[PDB]
Amino acid sequence: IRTTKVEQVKLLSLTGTLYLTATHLLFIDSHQKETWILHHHIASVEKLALTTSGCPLVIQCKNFRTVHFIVPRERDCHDIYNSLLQLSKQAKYEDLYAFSYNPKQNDSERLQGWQLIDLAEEYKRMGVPNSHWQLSDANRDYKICETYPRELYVPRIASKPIIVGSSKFRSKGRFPVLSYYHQDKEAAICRCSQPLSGFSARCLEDEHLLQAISKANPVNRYMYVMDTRPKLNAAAGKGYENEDNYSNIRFQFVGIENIHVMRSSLQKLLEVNGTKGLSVNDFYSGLESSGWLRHIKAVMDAAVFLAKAITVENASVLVHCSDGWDRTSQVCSLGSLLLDSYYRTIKGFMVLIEKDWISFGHKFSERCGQLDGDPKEVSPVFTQFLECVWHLTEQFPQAFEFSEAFLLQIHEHIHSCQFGNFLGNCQKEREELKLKEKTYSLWPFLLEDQKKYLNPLYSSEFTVLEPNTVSFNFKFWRNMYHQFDRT
Amino acid sequence: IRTTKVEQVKLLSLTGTLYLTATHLLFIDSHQKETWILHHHIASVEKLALTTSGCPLVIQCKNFRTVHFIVPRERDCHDIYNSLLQLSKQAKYEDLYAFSYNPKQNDSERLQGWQLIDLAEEYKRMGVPNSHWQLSDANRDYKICETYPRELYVPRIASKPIIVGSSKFRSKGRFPVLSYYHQDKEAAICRCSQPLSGFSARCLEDEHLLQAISKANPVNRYMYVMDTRPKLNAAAGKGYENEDNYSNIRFQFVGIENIHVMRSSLQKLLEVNGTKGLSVNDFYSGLESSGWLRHIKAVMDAAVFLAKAITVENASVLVHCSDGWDRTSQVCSLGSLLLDSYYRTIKGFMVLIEKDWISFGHKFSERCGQLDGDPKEVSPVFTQFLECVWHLTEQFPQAFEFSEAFLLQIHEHIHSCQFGNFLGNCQKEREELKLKEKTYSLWPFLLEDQKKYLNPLYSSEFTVLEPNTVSFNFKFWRNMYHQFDRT
Repeated sequence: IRTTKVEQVKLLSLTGTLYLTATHLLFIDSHQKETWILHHHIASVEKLALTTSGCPLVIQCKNFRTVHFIVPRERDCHDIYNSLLQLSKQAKYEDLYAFSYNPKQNDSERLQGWQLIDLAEEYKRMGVPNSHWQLSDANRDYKICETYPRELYVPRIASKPIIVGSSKFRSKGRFPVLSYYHQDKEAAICRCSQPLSGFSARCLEDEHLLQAISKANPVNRYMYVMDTRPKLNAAAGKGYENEDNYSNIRFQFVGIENIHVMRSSLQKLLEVNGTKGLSVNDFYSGLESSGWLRHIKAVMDAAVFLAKAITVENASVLVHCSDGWDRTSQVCSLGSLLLDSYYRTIKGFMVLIEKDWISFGHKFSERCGQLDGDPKEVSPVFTQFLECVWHLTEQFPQAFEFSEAFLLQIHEHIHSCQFGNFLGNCQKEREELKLKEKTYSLWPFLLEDQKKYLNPLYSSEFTVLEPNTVSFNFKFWRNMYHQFDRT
Repeated sequence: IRTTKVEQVKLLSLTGTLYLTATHLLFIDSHQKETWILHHHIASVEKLALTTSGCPLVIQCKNFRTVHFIVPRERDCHDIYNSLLQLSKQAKYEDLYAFSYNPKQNDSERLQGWQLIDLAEEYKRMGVPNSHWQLSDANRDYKICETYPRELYVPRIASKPIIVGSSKFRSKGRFPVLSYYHQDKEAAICRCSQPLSGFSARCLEDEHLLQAISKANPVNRYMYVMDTRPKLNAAAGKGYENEDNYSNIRFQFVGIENIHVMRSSLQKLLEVNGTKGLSVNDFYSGLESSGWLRHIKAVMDAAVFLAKAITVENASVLVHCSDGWDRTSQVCSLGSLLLDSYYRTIKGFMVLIEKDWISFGHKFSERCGQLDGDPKEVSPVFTQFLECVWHLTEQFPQAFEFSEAFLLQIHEHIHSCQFGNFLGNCQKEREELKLKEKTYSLWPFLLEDQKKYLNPLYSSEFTVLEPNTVSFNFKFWRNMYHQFDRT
């Protein structure tokens, strides 16, 4: 579309033609002076009442430049206005399914859907708080950490100033906090981010906090720390606690590559799976050339280690790696699933995700692409977790209440955004987006169709699962790969 | 637009209606199952040849999910394909004016336009390298720093391993480097980013590098460091060199607020300027309530300080603040302009911007909004600089070769992207975007219309300018504010 005799108003206002494409709105002056306005630069666009000299169209740009045009005919202006609105629309959460999806729930039924999972009852299920552990108001208003829940559990020995200090020495402020307590063995699973152990940076409160966790364990005074090496493969620190300054720690390599290597691996997987005109030999060659199986295999190994450190040689473990939200979330969860029967329940698996990913800020919006954020901040970290829980159902066909159907359906709604549960990257924004009042919860939806997901071969009711890994047993999940491309 | 009897292909493929809006492409199943595809989620969209059973339309999403549709009529499919292409277009540099603008230059004339400004001749103009300073291949392949030029100048005393170490202790790797040398006084202006002085983190190579700069000064062994306080107003460090570990340093507060306070200030300025139906009293009340004048006043003060430390008490200065690209760029430039006559030349002012902002990675694409990046990463930091150079022309109407016209025209093409000079955030991407082969240079364009920009009241040819500041002398730039809104 093209409009002639248009005026770009200026009190210091020449006439020209105004062109409109899908890329930009271009104004060519009577002389030749071209003014370009890329649609993705428009902040706002108004259209004031028609005057004796034309229809005014004001455009506000993202660099604070306001442009004023006079389009001769209202008809022409009206088409430019309506198409500038369509072409200047930016990525929003309110555009997602969850905000429009309404299954005739008279609001009261919706509020009860969010109150279904109460983590204050999950921690109380594990006997927390007790004399060893307590709750801290440290995040009551998201003060100490942003990507952490409002309610946090720390040792009853460790006090308020110890917490404030540690958070300042840990990446993103994700300080050592209780991820799971074992009532019977009195051992703990703690989660955090890497410490900023730059050159010879020392933080007393952090040293004292790790000391508090070991001292909270009345059976083993030796603690474990899970991370990546050689030379850390995940600026102000090599992210390792200095063993000379933390004289009560043991280190173990997880060997699990970063989110960029995960996304890359999956590309070659879906690139092999998605393609046809292949051979059985060539398909699996390319399938293993992706090293995707090697990735999930090394994920499980970290869970197998963490469970063995709690079960065999009773000792509290600290999982952090780097940012403590991707691989730390994977291990903390998979580990806790191997040692607790309740998390193998349908409702127990919902409370597990709700705690370890939803409340403890997993970046779903960033890793799953809920908006138009960074392509590099996108990886299948919760897909890898579910594939690990699948291998466990294939390993132990009686230990889990649910089957392959429950996992695939959880994997469906994360990629569908029908429910406001995995919307955002942390619990602070989830509350800011008013999801508990604007959307609907997935968990009570699956708590209706239980029958289909239910494993009939399941043993009604308390031991620790021992999954094996020898490269051979680990094999491809065809029903997973099918969800990305249905061919 | 709405298409009936559409098939969403699945080998595990039901029929339904396919709706298309400006926000999303929605598929409603025969049952009720809705599948949402937000246009800003589409990566690719192909349309293979028409079959006896319909026109196949494959959509690849940003979460690696591939969707396959069969639209009954090719006509209907063709309209959906063409509109999905228009609605899935993402922000690109190639969309900007500079890539399309072609003023009939037979390419040879374009290559000579980039070779116009040679910084290897600017540093050689200042007698660098000499026995005190030298060039380092440390960034020959952008190894040591990303937001820094390929060519860097460091003391001839300081060696290659000293540089590698310092870069690891400085934020973004922006280590102490020569920003300007004073041949006659033998004093230096050095630029860097804040050090990561976390808790008690010490870096020997950094301590030795600052020592090398003072030792390179044969007149004063005392050095200066310019930054922000109280408690730093700009995680792993309070960004201050520890004076007990750098026992040859003096600190001075710049008092210049961060980019968020700059952008906010300008909003209230343009909000007052842009509005009408006011009063003379109310306009300036709101104009000063923005505190924009207080901002440019405190910017100049830092330049006035830096020039006084070089001129009065001969001593090398280190400007860094935090990231050393916004306020550090402002001060390093404004300061060097006050003490050197050559930068007050029309060509000399071009080489000044080329060095201090273009080569030393100022974030033009981020602060000016060249794409659709973060709204919070947008501030008028180079606009504030030009407003300071204006107050200097108003202060000294004979000291500068150019006038108000040259500044406003430089301010025009930064917001016009007609020339590939301020495209990007650093010199590494400028080379990656192949700007020297795909676009055209601004500097030789202004080196044609010199006549209009030229100050006729200018003194043909070597002292240091003394600008005064007492709140009163500083007053509003109406011709600046007019460029944002021409009312």
